[PDB]
Amino acid sequence: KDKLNPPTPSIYLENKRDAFFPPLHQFCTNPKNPVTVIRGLAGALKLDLGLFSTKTLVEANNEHMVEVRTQLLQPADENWDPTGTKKIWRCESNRSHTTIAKYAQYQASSFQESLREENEKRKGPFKTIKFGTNIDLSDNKKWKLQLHELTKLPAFARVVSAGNLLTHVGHTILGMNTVQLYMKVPGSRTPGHQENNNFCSVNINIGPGDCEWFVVPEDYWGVLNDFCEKNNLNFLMSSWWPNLEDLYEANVPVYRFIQRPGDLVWINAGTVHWVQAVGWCNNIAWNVGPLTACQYKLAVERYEWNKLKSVKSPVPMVHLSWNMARNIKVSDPKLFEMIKYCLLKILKQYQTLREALVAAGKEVIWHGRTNDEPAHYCSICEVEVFNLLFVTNESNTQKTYIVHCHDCARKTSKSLENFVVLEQYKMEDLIQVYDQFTLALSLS
Ligand SMILES: O=C(O)/C=C/C(=O)O
Ligand SMILES: [Mn+2]
Ligand SMILES: [Zn+2]
Repeated sequence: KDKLNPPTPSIYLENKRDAFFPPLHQFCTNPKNPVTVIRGLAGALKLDLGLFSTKTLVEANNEHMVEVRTQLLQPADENWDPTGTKKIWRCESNRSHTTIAKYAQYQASSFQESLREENEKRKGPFKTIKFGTNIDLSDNKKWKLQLHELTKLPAFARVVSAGNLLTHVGHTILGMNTVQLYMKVPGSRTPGHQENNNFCSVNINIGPGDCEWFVVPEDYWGVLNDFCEKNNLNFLMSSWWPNLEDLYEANVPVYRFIQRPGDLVWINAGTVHWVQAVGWCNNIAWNVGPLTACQYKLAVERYEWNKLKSVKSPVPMVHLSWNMARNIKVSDPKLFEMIKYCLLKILKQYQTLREALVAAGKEVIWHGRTNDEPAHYCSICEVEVFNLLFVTNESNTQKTYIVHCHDCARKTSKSLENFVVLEQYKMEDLIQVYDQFTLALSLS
């Protein structure tokens, strides 16, 4: 089917007006567009991509950490087993560390070397390549000029903005409300994945080479999950590179396109994607959470799905929901009904637990909270723990406050005799927030 090769939702910007045009924003966050390619963005805005060139990065922080993925240089859009016998989903992607300076040396000498091969004139076996990924650009002191340049983007695509859910989390979520950098050679692959908790993502290619993108709409993610399971792979945790022939056979539509230097790629919520470098280039990326019913729903879904799969959620959706209710006027009836629903559920579960504890003679200790204090996760199972924290007698005394969830505390200490129950919010206070959370009127 031609419908299994859909056209790419694309927008070409000429100038700043195009970039700040409100219908651009609405196009990207529209659930019907799994991905939007904003062509000419950097030129439209006069973004200095040079601030992110390898030469500049080395000059700025040459000993900065780089996660190295060592991969096979695979042909086109395929992934073969090392023997070259058949196409498989699993990717070879071994991990190590290096520095910007050392990777830069490899990036440059890789290019020089292929120039020489091209002048040598005239199934694998496949060559090995290294991909510099997930470089952490959160530190404003080390990256002042780089991060400042990205404030020139229209508000909806910025790392920080009043309409960004990840800004309302109220604390750093590394790589999500901070910028990540990628340094590449041809064939460098970001394997198949959805974003953390299905949040939208922004990716800008720095150049000078191209990247090639593969995108599958969110509502087909279960088909891919089955493929992973049938091929002995964890959809969330394993490295996999889809066989396009498998997908076509399974009637899954695949968006395919080229991202050129200065092109911004908008990945909508839950959109499945994988990427390979075509030439030598850098990319930068981060997440954004638009205030839409769709984004909140998909984020909640992945949050719950992550519990079943024993995988940590980088976004604390309980902490976030209360912050939204405290601080955001919500005018979309659907989104409002979703948040209200979640808060009511949280509240009921918390009240239920609290009265189990009180009825069993367990003391609830008032503990309160520092402001801008992150959400807490269970030190054992890594589930988010909200409000009632379970801390051992010893950690309490030592004031190290090492957090456990209720189930993990119980599993260790049958009657919780080894724990204290710390409470970060009065119930009256949470009831108030919930009762004052009502639908704001907007005519938009
Ligand atoms: O490899 C990259 O540049 C990006 C991957 C992603 O944004 O998902
Ligand atoms: Mn991604
Ligand atoms: Zn736990």
